[PDB]
Amino acid sequence: LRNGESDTKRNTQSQNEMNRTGLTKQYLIDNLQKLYSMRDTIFKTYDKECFLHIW
Amino acid sequence: LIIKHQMKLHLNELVDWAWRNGVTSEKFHSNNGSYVIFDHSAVVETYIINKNDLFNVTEEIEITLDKPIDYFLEKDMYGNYREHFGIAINDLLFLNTTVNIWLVNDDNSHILIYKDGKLIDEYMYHQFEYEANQNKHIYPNNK
Repeated sequence: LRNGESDTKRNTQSQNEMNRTGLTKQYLIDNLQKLYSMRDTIFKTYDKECFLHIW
Repeated sequence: LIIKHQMKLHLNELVDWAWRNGVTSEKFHSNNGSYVIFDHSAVVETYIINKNDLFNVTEEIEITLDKPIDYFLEKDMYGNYREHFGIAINDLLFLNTTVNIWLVNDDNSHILIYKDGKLIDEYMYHQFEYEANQNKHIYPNNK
């Protein structure tokens, strides 16, 4: 006559960490056309208000 | 070793228990004032015993390594807990690593009976104290 007994305890602890980055640049001609007058638009507001307008 | 346990039994359970553990003549009372009377192990009188009426009865169980136990729980040294039914304490195959044995009391209560290789009455439960004799020293007085 043979008897027995068993017992187990498995305990796992884990940690993860993921750092994903990216950078996508799209070149379109439509952006160059809109680029043209960004700087010039600054001084249209200066000229309209601050300066004289008759020769 | 005698273990006393108080339990609450309805009328049917009370009658079964009383006839199982012979009672000659005595009156059991309940919460709602209802009572039952046994006289020469016969139910002579009952007084308005509704359902869900709890009769409180004390019960004495003799505990001994040879005598079998209805339902007990054993804890080894490592930490494993097991439960056994209808087996005497000496009957356990592995008493070498059995550290504690409680008696499950049908109320889910637990009563310690076996502690570290001995019955609970034989164990002595040493307290703690630092070892030292009497001081027997004369001290100066501040008065």
